[PDB]
Amino acid sequence: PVPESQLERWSHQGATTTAKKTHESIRAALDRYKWPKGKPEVYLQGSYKNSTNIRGDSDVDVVVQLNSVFMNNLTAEQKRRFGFVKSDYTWNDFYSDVERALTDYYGASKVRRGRKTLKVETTYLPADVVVCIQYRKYPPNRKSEDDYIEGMTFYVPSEDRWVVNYPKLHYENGAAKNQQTNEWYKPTIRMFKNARTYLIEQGAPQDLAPSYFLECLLYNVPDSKFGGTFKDTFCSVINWLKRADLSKFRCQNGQDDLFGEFPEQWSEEKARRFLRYMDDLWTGWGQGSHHH
Ligand SMILES: Nc1ncnc2c1ncn2[C@@H]1O[C@H](COP(=O)(O)CP(=O)(O)OP(=O)(O)O)[C@@H](O)[C@H]1O
Ligand SMILES: O=c1ccn([C@@H]2O[C@H](COP(=O)(O)NP(=O)(O)OP(=O)(O)O)[C@@H](O)[C@H]2O)c(=O)[nH]1
Ligand SMILES: [Mg+2]
Repeated sequence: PVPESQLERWSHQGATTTAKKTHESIRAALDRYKWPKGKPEVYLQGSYKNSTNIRGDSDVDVVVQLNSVFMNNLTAEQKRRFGFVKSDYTWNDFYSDVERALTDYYGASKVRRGRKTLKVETTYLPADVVVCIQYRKYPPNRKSEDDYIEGMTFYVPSEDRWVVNYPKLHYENGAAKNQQTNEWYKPTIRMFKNARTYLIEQGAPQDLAPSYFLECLLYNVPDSKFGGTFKDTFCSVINWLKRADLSKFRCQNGQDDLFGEFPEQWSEEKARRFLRYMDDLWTGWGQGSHHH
């Protein structure tokens, strides 16, 4: 087993002050721009937003979301029934406006286009800025204009595909679980993140447990497994996961399946590998060996 004080150290949160100033910096850049078709909202997502950052110097995940228009899953007839009209302002236009705003503020050398994000070197931390449009997921019987689930969506030009995320729901649901576990959920995420990273530093696979997938995996664990001590939490969580049916796990946003064939999803075999390494870490810590 792993000593409690070691697990408790692994549960510590990295500083967030520099990350908040990174967020405030991006927001100030966009506040200075003259927006032709709606001013986007700017919020954080990722570990800093969810209080699961294990360092204070990791990249800041920023969402820049246009809400004056929305993409959706409606058919043309359903859009008509709701009185929606086509926006002539596209995701591409909005992206170009966001990029111009950031470039005007930080300088061209500090703003560059990534695969899925605009990457910005601020005077604080690097920011990964997701430029997205509000997404409305309507139910299969589409009857009322207000009955939808809100996410966001963005285009990936190098892959000719659209991504739909639900970061606000990811945050809301993680906070709710943290409330209901008497605040053990987020420290437990960080404990496992630091345990994973400790193993990666010693030579374990780089993709042993990508942070987002690890949060989603732990989100599916019953609240009763979190609490008491970190030692009891480590074992109760891991022992439950070893016996669980992973196939029906949902992401923390409550909408998507965690495991599947799409590029946003994980695989059960990778999840099982993570559990094996945590098992070995636990049983391996206090044990002596010798050559056979
Ligand atoms: N496969 C994926 N599917 C849906 N959303 C994803 C995603 N990967 C990343 N994201 C979104 O981008 C956010 C930040 O991505 P990452 O930085 O890779 C995870 P993180 O929680 O910030 O851990 P970190 O502390 O190692 O940075 C995630 O919290 C999520 O909102
Ligand atoms: O579904 C997603 C995937 C990714 N992201 C955000 O995109 C960033 C990169 O996501 P990524 O590292 O998984 N993809 P990558 O090929 O490295 O593209 P890029 O790094 O942009 O050149 C991540 O750090 C997230 O902040 C989302 O917001 N939603
Ligand atoms: Mg992050």
